Amino acid sequence: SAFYQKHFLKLLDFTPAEITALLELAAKLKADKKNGIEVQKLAGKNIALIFEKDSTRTRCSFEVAAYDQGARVTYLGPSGSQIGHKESIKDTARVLGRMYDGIQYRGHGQEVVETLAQYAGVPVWNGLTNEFHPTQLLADLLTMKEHLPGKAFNQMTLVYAGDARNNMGNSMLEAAALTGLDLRLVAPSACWPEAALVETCTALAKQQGGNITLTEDIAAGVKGADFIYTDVWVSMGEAKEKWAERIALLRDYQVNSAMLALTGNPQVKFLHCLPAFHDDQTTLGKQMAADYGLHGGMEVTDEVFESAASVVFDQAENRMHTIKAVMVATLSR
Amino acid sequence: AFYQKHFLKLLDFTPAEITALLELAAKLKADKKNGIEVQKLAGKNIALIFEKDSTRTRCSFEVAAYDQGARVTYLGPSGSQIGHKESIKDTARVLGRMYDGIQYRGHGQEVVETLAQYAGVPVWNGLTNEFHPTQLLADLLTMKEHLPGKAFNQMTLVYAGDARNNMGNSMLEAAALTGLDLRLVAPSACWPEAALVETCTALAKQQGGNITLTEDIAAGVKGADFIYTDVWVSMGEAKEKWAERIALLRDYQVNSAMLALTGNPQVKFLHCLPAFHDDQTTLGKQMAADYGLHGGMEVTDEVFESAASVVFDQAENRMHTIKAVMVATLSR
Amino acid sequence: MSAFYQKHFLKLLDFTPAEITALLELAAKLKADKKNGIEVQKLAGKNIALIFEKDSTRTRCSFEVAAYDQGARVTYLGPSGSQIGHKESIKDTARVLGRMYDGIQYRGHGQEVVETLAQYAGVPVWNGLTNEFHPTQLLADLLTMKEHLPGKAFNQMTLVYAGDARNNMGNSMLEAAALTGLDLRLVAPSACWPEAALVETCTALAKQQGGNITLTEDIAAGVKGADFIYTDVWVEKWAERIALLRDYQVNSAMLALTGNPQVKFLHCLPAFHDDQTTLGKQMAADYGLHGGMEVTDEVFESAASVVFDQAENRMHTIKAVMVATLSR
Ligand SMILES: [Br-]
Repeated sequence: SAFYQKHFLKLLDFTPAEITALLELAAKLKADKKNGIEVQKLAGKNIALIFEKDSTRTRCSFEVAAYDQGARVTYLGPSGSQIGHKESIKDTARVLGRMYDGIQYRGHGQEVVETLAQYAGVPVWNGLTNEFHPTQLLADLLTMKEHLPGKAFNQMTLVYAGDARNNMGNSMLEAAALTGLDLRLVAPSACWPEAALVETCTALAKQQGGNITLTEDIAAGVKGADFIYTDVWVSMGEAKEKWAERIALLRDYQVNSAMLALTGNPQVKFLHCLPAFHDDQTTLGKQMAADYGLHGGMEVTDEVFESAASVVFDQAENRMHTIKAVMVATLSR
Repeated sequence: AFYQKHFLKLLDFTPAEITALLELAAKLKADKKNGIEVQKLAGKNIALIFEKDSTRTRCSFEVAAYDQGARVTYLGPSGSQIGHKESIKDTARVLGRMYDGIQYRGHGQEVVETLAQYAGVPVWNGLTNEFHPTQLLADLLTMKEHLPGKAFNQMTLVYAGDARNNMGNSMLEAAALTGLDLRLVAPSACWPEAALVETCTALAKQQGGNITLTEDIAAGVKGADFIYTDVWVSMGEAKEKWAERIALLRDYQVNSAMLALTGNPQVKFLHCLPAFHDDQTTLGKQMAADYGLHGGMEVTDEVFESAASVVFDQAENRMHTIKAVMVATLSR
Repeated sequence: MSAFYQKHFLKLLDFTPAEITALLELAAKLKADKKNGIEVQKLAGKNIALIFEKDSTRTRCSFEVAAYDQGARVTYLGPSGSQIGHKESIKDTARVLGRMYDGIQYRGHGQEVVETLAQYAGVPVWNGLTNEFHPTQLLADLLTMKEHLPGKAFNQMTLVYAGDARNNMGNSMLEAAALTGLDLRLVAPSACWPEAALVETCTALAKQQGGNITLTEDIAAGVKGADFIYTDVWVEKWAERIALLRDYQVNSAMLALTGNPQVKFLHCLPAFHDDQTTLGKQMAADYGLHGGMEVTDEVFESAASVVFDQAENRMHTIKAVMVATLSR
């Protein structure tokens, strides 16, 4: 169980038994705080948080985890020039490494984070890159374990519905490759991940006791699901015209009550990394209902999001406990 | 009995509770001045939501937190305001799972009301369009310190300028709870909503006070123990809107002649800040050249710098009263 | 040492040589204490405001980490909206912050700003960089020079700054020689020399301490016998400054001309040495600056380069300033 002074760049750098140990430490740390017996292992330690792109949830998780454990943080938010434009990453890592005990990087390509790791001389943790999002996956795996206790991940069935090509989709293939989940990607074929990545993650997951299924057939795809998972269909970085065709393509794949009933599982739980477009009284939600008929929600309805099946807020809380585990395990012995 | 309650506006409390809160601010001010502050918020994490910037409010919350042993996460203005893309409810519930208390500053009172309904932890209004309670906490403690022998219902407070805003609304609230003799000295298009005026005037009268709205400066300021003002213009509004507000309000500039009109040599000057009193700042120079505003705008440099002016006691007191709010609501 | 309590740190010339030496010995103490896990926090209960009117990741991290190690808390007030003095007066800013904070760092625009904050704050104000002076960097550099050239007093050392010196870095070089007796050479084009009255003031003070200050376009004469070589980034308009300054690049040839194979290289950072960066590929492609700009990557990564010790020592010296001016 030695993560000490290791990096945390992507969940694939670890074995199933290590991810399990990291999750058990997070559950202990979580329980420790709930019971007011939290032992700080990071008193004296200073952490730098590089954010080349904004994410509040990920910042607050790193900040609160550090504070609970007694560390102090410097938040280095977006400043324009990405590292490697004007100044080499080599140079950034060696200056921060002299000064900080640990470095979170959230931003662009995995090549960036991997270079920062090689030169910092201190643990580097990936809060998100274009390619991998291991803190979010950790948090999802901990939530899944808490609500379906006593079952290995290869005793579980996960549905991810909607657009499986985006960065959260690839994380699902990563999750099943390492844990052996029974994974079902319920999406229109235009939004399927690259077939090569699919062939290769299925083999890894098959060898781990699970499978990966890609299908446009919702009623078949979701049978037996323990958890349904979705994310937003569109991006504020594209125009109105792009939204129209994404919504027409994907609206049939909305997680709604009828989808959940198609599972045949009365204890199915619902997951969403957030932010979620479920409330049609927001400014954007009122436009989407008026323009596209999306009353009651988009990728997930308000009824499901607010139902007892929804654990999205346990899931968000767990960002913090899992990130705390990463930092305690890589910075203290 | 502020434990786990919110701080959204002054009239969510009784006079005796506000009095209890002011005496706590005084104790925590004295404890820090004497070097014997007791950290009550150690282990607490606080989130500061700033949809609009205000360094005075940010620093007051940061230093009070830090003095009490807490840690803070400052969420500055960032893209789309809460409730545009993501539900207020969702922001509330995610923050509440991670933080022990939340400060909000930005837009409508309904935003901070929703945050408080769904966060599960105390939520403190650091300023909305409609109310600004922590500022008025500081002003009341400042007033008590500078007239320590008088009760609030023995004091006369003039607020001059434009009162159709969160400051005018909060003056009314404060008068309702303390019995102040409150004069809003302003043009008639600049008075707060009649309904709120009516409600607070009846309450002020029961606490031994009054609320008078008038365009008549000389009668308005007669007897003032304190004169209070704020800037006439918000940055980012059109040039025509600056020129119409200046034309309408410049007669209500707090200047030496207005202080003299009180007949009170002891009269003191308050201003929530920032203030436009210095015609040598870059903006001061543009307003002096364009509108003739030499000597300052809503208040003159002479008044601002004079012994009458207690604006920086008032700024410090932002921190101490905000500390009492957090201490009172986060610990028992 | 309590002679420092409640003082400002606006520029080196506000101090005596003995006082500068006191701040360095404290910096070395605090650095050795950290290395050994025996740092004693002097700043518990203290809150510090960092006014950054211009971005500087190195200066900010140094101040934050120094604060945190000593048990203080910080409020980073970075760039947002209008600068101090545009809408609100410097004085007003100083008097509000001074009521809530135990000290104020300022970084950004002119020296009159930091000086007005210090006049009115009522608490210690530290200059983290103005257009005219950059004293915390020079402290870090002085400590770095003493560490890598141990058995020598400052007035027995020869330091060269190469590049553009008509700015806060040349000005502060002048200050450091005036306070320590360095044998200081500024090796730069004639259009890149600092103001003459500062040169004159500092040249005498330096002579009273056993050193000299020399300004020359002549590189071989300028860098002869140097113990250290220092430079900084030179920067259309870009093109005016490159052609003017590229012959003053610090490369293997320039260090050879010192005749001192123990010469060390200093750079305040950030540095343009890597020609594989987005900017570095554009500068090689468009101006023929292969292998770097004001310092070649060969010098930058050589055993002669001590830039990352210099950078760490930003923190230790900023720590010493804040400990000496805040704790009685
Ligand atoms: Br902190």
